[PDB]
Amino acid sequence: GLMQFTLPVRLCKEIELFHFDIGPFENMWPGIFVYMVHRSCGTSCFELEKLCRFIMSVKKNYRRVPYHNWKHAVTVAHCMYAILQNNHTLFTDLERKGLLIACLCHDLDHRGFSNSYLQKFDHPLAALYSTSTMEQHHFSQTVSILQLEGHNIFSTLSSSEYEQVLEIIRKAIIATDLALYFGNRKQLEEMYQTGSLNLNNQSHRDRVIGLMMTACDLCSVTKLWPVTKLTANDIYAEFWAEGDEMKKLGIQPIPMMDRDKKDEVPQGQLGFYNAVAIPCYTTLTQILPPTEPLLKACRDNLSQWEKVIRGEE
Ligand SMILES: COc1ncc(C2CC2)nc1C(=O)N[C@@H]1CCN(c2ccc(Cl)cn2)C1
Ligand SMILES: [Mg+2]
Ligand SMILES: [Zn+2]
Repeated sequence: GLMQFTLPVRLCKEIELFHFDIGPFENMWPGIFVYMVHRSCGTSCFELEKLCRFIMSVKKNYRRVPYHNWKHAVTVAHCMYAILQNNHTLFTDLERKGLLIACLCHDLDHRGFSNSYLQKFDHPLAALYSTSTMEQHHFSQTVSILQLEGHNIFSTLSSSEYEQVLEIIRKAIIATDLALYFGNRKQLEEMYQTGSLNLNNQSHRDRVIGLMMTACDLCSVTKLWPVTKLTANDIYAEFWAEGDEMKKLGIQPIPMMDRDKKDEVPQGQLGFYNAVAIPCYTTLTQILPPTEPLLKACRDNLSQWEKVIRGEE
């Protein structure tokens, strides 16, 4: 009960900032996550014995892939922590509980392949889940791990709070499917501008949490340039492997995924920043003004990519 996690002074200060990097020491990531839960939620939210056992079963079920790995889980959970701490009073006790867990679990058992490649490969998961294939699998994996003996971090909730938290986690994980992002943001855009956005409306909250999940998921584009630049390599390592596997199925991959077309990457990042990232953090900033630092960092990085193209790096 009186066992807190503390961090060294540099991490203790930097962890509160949106652009924090969790560092290369894997063995510190669980403590960083429990630190964030204790400050976001309270030292009482979860039995520590059960949280630690849940955290380590989730780590085990992330694979050794270049990008969709344990480091991504904890990175995405940290961005959600930053959003929740910068927007104290807007979120319920259950929402803070659910969303940090949703983020840590959102890519459970990712193999590094898009939903597209699963469908062209004709993977069993594509027969089981026609849309949001991997995301339905990740939520499935979350429930499986919650049901292991000794792993049920929600055991002390009432029946109905338990059903509320699992519903929050399911919608939050489905929202990380970028194919659903475009429509979600366009609706949140219309609703903010026509003045109809209402946070007491559950279906509006659902949409707003969805956009938070997209924002945390893409948070690589909101770090300091040297972190953003080095993560891009990990992101492209998966893309190119997927492109390689498309060629094995006899399908020319889109140039983004073709490792012969590396020249085209800086322009690929422009496209992605303008079409996805900038609009995402814009709408988020309009709805939750204290998340502006994400939009500012994202614009800073757009400009760094513009510099790469102009040959200035
Ligand atoms: C060039 O792509 C990227 N570069 C950097 C990062 C960093 C945030 C990690 N992420 C991506 C990305 O998620 N691209 C994905 C591939 C292209 N994008 C897309 C567009 C429409 C639909 Cl329906 C699906 N996918 C998303
Ligand atoms: Mg995902
Ligand atoms: Zn992710």
